[PDB]
Amino acid sequence: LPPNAPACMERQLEAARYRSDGALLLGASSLSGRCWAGSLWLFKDPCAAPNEGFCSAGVQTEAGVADLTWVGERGILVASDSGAVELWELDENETLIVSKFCKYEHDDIVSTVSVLSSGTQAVSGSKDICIKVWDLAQQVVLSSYRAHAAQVTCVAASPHKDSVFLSCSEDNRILLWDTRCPKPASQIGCSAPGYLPTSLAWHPQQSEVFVFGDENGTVSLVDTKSTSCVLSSAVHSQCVTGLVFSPHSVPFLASLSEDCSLAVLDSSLSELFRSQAHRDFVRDATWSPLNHSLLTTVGWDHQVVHHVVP
Amino acid sequence: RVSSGRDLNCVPEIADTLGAVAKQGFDFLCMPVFHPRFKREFIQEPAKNRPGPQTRSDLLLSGRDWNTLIVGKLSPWIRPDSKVEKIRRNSEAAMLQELNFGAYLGLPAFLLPLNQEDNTNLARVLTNHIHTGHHSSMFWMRVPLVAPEDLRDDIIENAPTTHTEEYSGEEKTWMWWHNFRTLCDYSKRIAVALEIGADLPSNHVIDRWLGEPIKAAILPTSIFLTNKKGFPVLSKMHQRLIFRLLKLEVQFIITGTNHHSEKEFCSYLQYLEYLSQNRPPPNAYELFAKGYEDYLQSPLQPLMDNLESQTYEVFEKDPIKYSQYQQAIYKCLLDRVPEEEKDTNVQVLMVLGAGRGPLVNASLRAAKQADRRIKLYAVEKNPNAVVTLENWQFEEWGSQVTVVSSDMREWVAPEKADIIVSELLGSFADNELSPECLDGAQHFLKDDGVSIPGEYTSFLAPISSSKLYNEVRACREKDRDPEAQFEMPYVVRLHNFHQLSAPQPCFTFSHPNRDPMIDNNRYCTLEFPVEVNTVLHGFAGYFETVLYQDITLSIRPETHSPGMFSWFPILFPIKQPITVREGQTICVRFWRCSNSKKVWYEWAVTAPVCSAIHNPTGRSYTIGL
Ligand SMILES: CSC[C@H]1O[C@@H](n2cnc3c(N)ncnc32)[C@H](O)[C@@H]1O
Repeated sequence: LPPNAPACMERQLEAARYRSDGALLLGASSLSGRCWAGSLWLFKDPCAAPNEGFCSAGVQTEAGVADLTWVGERGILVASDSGAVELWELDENETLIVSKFCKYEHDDIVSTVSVLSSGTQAVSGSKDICIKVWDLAQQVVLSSYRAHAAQVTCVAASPHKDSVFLSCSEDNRILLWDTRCPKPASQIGCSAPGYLPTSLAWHPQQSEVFVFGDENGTVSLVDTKSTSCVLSSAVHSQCVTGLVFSPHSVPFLASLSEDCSLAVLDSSLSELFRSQAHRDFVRDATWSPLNHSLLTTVGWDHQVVHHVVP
Repeated sequence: RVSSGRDLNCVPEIADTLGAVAKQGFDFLCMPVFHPRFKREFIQEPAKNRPGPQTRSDLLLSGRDWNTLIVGKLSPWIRPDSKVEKIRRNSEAAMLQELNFGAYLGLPAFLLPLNQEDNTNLARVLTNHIHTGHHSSMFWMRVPLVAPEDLRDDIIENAPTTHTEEYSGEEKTWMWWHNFRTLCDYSKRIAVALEIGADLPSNHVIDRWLGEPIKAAILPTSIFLTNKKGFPVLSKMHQRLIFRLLKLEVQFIITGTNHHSEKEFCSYLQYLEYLSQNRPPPNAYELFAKGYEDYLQSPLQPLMDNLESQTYEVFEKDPIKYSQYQQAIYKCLLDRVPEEEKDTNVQVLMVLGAGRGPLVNASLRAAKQADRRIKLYAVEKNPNAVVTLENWQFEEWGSQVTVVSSDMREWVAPEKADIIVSELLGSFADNELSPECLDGAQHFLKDDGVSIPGEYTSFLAPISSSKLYNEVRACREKDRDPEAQFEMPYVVRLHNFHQLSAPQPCFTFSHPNRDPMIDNNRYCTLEFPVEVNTVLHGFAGYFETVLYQDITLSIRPETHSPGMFSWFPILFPIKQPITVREGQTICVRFWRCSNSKKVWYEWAVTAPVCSAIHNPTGRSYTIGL
């Protein structure tokens, strides 16, 4: 129990993020019981997760944590059920986590967050159907967009452009964004309309390609230029919740689903590895910066599983 | 005072959360029964075997609080109508589960969403829950005035917002509700929680929700403008709606994060109570009919039935009516007695159906007003009231008044009459059979004799109120036709309803009736221009009468005698509601039918579609002779 560090961790582990240095950032919520809330935890020893005692630093959040992202090496950006986006700044000794700002701009639960290339700006997605752009420096919303006709599922920033990001909603719309354009959104999709978009992942190197997962467990590889879906395989027996590329030169895709299953796939989306390790919903996946063959998973089973990938 | 509630999709500590909203002045809390993000698996291992608890304990609140202070909410992930089988299957079980828990807690109402056009399976699943035990708990359907797709910013290059004219399209949100409600066979438990956005539609689209059962109105924090002093305020036109909504007496629900962060959430609520008290006050009528709104009653039949004392009491409680009567008789006397003949000439005035003599006192005041001489017979068949008359006559009226305990149709009068005065009218004028009563007594009026009232005329207008339609439907009684309710008129202060067209006259009657062959049987064909898409649920009835020359009484809203609560309107229900489209004409046919024994109305709709002829042969409803 570091100073302020909570004694126990909420059972529902929503986010698992590896810093450059190889540290483990965990976000967890309480989705059942008297208290519905969430906490932030740092594990400078990844293997000691999820043990609250053997944690580097720990903090409690007013409410639950729907999504989470690293800001540089010291900032954590928080998507709250409160409809608030919060910035939590690390201690200099990195022993405690403190709220830089908590802003109640979203009218409903904040479902998704990504950080723009700068790291001076970020994008929020909510069940209020709105997408907002933030100044992390100025702690304000520059622009708010109401492009969607349903709750916004996932938002993901372009790797190397500060004006570009993807958004997907239950309105069966995947939007490519450029704040540069007077009409910033552009509806992008496969030949035929299909199952709702659930998960978005930009390619590391190939800045003009991304993958989306559907609620039917099908992952589809999209090229913006051709505006047509290049490749699609049915990886999961349930919704595709998360898609994560390896740090590898030719990256690997980690596929997490509500089928409580993980798959890892090549470029051609063929299936090298599958892990029935989790006995509940697989929520996140991070590749170790240190060992690129190591991939770490979190579940609502409170299981933090480290996979060695061929 | 305004009944107001807080909607939240985030409740960390239910104890503290409810406390806050109380301190902020909210009468109730709309909140999730299961964690909004806590998706559940029912069919596929291993996630189906997830260890409980599945949500927070009922012990966390008093049953009283559960029963009064909490409105449940379906989880947003639950999507019963999904195209994906596995999602529909889990959504089905989840909806049941969540719905059953609200029941377990004894929640007074549970919020469900109509955010799309196909909520067929959602209707089907709720319907089951409703037909699983008999409970009063209400279901509020969250339906936006404006669909979210027609509210989106025009910020997609390739998918621009359609600005072309869209009359029916701009009403797609009502059809969502109409269809859902219709699938659920118009259950009393399913009502509307109307959601309001920054951009209101056309009065047109707002006009669709007039007769609909709106228990709540949901106002997002977003739609609130900022006054100079930073206070939350609303558009004048947003306000017109709130005033409109206050007349319908709906509860108000505030959703979304407090954007007026300086001032507390009592800031928003302050505004509403501000507008509430700042409404224009209730006229006598509004005050008179305070409990009676959309409250169905059977029409009185003071011919075949003998009216109770308190019935006459409330007949007499309307001074304007009798001031009108005094004036008509006042005027008539002067027209029949020249000032030279004042003392030599005394008129014979017969009150027919005198009840407790309010028309006798009026006749007396009219004579003292006209300084003319009058002889009075009070003819009354109700012998209970005849008691009241004779006590009045003996103690007060003296031998000037001759009380006659008889039916006016039977009574052999000593001498013929200069004027006959009557109160034999109902909400449809002729429904108490004034024509037949006055036709029977007609013979003992002088050839130059006057009848006050001289003439009366029924009017009908088509109406839409799903509320009242269901009220009639619920009036089914054992050991009679199961649809008898629909084949009879009801006197009611119509309130949650829509007049689909201008009132047109139906039946007219003149007294005396000079016709060589007198027939009070009537067939009328009527055609109602309708300029809105709507659903016809029945026909509202009103009347106008001419006491004497310009002196008149009307419950017709256009010409309604002001401050006169003596009659509420009549309603002719129809069994099956009829969709009417803008431009279409509603054609209705009304028949007044007669026996030796009884009189009745039969009615039919011929356009835009034919209906069954209602009350054939007075099977369901008749008026006694
Ligand atoms: C004051 S409401 C009408 C009154 O007229 C009386 N009435 C109705 N029809 C007749 C009739 N045919 N003969 C005598 N009185 C009547 C009723 O009993 C009632 O008090």
